[PDB]
Amino acid sequence: TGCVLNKLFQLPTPPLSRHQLKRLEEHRYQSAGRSLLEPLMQGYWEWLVRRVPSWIAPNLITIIGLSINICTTILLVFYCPTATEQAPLWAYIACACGLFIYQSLDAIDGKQARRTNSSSPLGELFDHGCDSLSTVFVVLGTCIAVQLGTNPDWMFFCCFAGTFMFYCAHWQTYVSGTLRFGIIDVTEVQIFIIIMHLLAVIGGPPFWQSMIPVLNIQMKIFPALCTVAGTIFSCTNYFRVIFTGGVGKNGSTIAGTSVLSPFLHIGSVITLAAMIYKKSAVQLFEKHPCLYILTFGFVSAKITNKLVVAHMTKSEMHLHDTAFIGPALLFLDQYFNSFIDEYIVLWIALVFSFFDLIRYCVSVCNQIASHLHIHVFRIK
Amino acid sequence: TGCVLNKLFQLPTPPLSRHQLKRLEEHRYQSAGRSLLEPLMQGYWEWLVRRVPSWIAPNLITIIGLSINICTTILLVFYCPTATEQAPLWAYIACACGLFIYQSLDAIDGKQARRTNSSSPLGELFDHGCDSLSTVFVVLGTCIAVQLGTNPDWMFFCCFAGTFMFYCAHWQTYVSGTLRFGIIDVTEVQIFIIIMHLLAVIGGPPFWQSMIPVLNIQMKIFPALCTVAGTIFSCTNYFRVIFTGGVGKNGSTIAGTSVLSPFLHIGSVITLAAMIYKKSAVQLFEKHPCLYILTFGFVSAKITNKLVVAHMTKSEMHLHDTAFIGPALLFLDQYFNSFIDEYIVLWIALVFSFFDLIRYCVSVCNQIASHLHIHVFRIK
Ligand SMILES: CCCCCCCC/C=C/CCCCCCCC(=O)O[C@@H](COC(=O)CCCCCCCCCCCCCCC)COP(=O)([O-])OCC[N+](C)(C)C
Ligand SMILES: CCCCCCCC/C=C/CCCCCCCC(=O)O[C@@H](COC(=O)CCCCCCCCCCCCCCC)COP(=O)([O-])OCC[N+](C)(C)C
Ligand SMILES: [Mg+2]
Ligand SMILES: [Mg+2]
Ligand SMILES: [Mg+2]
Ligand SMILES: [Mg+2]
Repeated sequence: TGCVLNKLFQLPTPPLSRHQLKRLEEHRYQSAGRSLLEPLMQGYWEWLVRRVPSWIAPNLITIIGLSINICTTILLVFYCPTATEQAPLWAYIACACGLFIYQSLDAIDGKQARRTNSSSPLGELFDHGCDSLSTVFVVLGTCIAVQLGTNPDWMFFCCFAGTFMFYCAHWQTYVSGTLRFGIIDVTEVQIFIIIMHLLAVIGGPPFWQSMIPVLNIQMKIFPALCTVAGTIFSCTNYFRVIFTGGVGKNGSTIAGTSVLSPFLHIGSVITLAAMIYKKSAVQLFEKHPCLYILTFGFVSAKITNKLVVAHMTKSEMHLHDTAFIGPALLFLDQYFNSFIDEYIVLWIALVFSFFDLIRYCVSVCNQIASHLHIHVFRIK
Repeated sequence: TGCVLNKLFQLPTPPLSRHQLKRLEEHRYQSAGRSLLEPLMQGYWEWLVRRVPSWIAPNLITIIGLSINICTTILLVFYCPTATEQAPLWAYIACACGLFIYQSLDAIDGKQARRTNSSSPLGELFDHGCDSLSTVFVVLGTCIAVQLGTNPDWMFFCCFAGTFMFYCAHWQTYVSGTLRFGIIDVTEVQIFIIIMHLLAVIGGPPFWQSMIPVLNIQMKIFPALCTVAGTIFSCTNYFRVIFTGGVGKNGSTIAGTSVLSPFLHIGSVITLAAMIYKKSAVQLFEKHPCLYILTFGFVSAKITNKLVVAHMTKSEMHLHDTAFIGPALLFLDQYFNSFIDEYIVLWIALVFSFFDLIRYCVSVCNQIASHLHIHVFRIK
């Protein structure tokens, strides 16, 4: 049983060459910046990390957070598959508490890693790889909490904008070699989403459906407008650095590739999602938005994880990836006038994309661990 | 002017690494077999090659043949763009004479190369690369000569079957390391096509439209049926060797890749052509068959040329290639309910695919020539 499962979760050929592997050992973490709310939260996270026993490995801490976040959001998706129903109030509380636990466990893992001298490139790759999956669930859970499914175009834009900003942060890191935090960053966004779930508990759908008298727009559209405002601010900071901050030869990226090369990958993901949405004869996204977001979210998360790998290995990005097979199944089916029900194809695309993501992640983590002679979830 | 044109016909990165280049020098031509009509034709070709002066380089001989073949077929396409009209009789004669000149010039180039001690890997790569382009024009010219445009499904099958058999011959060479000639091969097929053009001169459309009394099928369908019969025979010889003749480790190909890997490339070409045909709302192939065959013919010829390169460099085949961009343009347009007229897109796809083919061929030939310090069309 263990032999068949192990063969299932690794690709037949190793994804990284030995030369990238050697170059990965030379990586040194560099960040430059400070968010607005981080210094107040620093005292809590410094207190919290001291209470954690020294035998818990970093990669085990992050995955506990993600599992809590996944389970609470999947339960919420189970209650509200079209994002139009009202869930029991405790489900939003569970997501609110789950995200708070996630944020607290995430922010202490690198501090714990330093305290126990277990900082390693596996931990850094695993963290950003875990953050990439969690972000998909955060934007989906938020959209359910605000019932954004009644306005699919706003739901489509906001969910894919959030994944694109998170991708752009790693794109900025791929260009400049340094993770740069803005004035409004992950800390403020996550805290705002936690507070938003409690107003959804207190006021429900009637509160969210009320009209803002001065603008004659529904208040429910305001977080989506906040997402627009956030997108301009976040893109402006990243793109200034994208055009001026290339550390490679002749101002290229650190890998020596064109500064526009990551755009093609995330652009293809967003474009495929937009074509399949606007061409669907059965209005697949409007009837099944959570299932749709999860399908393309796993595709987007993997493409982000390849960018993290491309950063960590100082390698080019190949546009051709198996992650696009799932969207292509949806794409080919809709091309033949939906000969199979797109809902069935979407489930097929979901299951494939999930397993393909898991197969990649397990194979990369095991390969790095075998090279460094460390265990992923246990400190020696 | 020369600098801008030179930048246009080469890719920014060299298509072959130095290690493939070194391995290319170790290649030694091996063939095993004899066609039925070749020994009678051998005396003519041995006589003909002795009349050629020793200063004409091999690669210059092949390209003169191809240019004659291209010009006569393109003129025929110009007179009969839907393959339903009747051309002047001299145009079929010109194609008949042009193909006869082609065959005679092709068959003597390697004999001339041996006589002048100018045999080189550039010549072998250029030859099969030239044969791959010529075959597309031969099947198209044949279909015009027999007016197969009145039965598009037969026209589609026969043209793509011929390209697939030619691909399969190189696939067989990629598997077994040796070019193997059948009892019915290129010599018999080309001579049969030459004779067929003269009956089209003598009898015209009324002859070709006459019914075969015993079968109650039109006689015009018989060459297409001959193409079916030829396909079974040719595939049977190639596929027996494909399953038993792998010289690589554990019976794999000589490059160590799966024996099914070339199938995906030619399969994708044939499948894309079939999807675009059956989905076209304007019946693009039925109104414009020659333009359609030329578009996908250049795509197919390039994919064949990559297989020759993959053979000559002992390398794997990458499925991702720029050759598919042109078909994808047709494919994306038809997906959006033909927002642009597919005929305009087909011209765009033709021009792109032609230039992309020419760019690849010029870049590969110049790269090999620079490494071997030889000139492509001149003997020192
Ligand atoms: C709700 C209000 C709307 C807009 C408000 C303004 C938003 C625009 C502003 C933001 C600009 C900054 C870019 C965004 C974050 C990327 C930063 C990054 O590198 O990732 C981080 C991970 O990320 C996570 O922790 C997971 C993401 C959680 C929420 C999802 C973010 C998408 C935005 C959702 C919004 C739309 C959803 C709403 C639905 C309609 C880096 O992780 P780390 O640094 O290794 O972690 C430990 C270190 N730490 C302590 C420093 C963290
Ligand atoms: C018309 C009757 C229908 C069917 C009849 C039976 C067909 C089935 C049987 C054939 C089985 C054999 C496979 C086919 C040939 C591949 C061999 C190869 O390696 O390529 C050769 C090149 O090829 C050329 O010279 C160009 C091709 C010319 C005609 C196109 C062939 C496609 C079939 C069109 C038919 C459909 C079109 C009709 C439209 C309806 C190798 O070149 P070479 O060896 O380096 O050249 C010099 C050496 N030489 C002297 C040895 C040559
Ligand atoms: Mg963290
Ligand atoms: Mg993190
Ligand atoms: Mg020849
Ligand atoms: Mg030849």
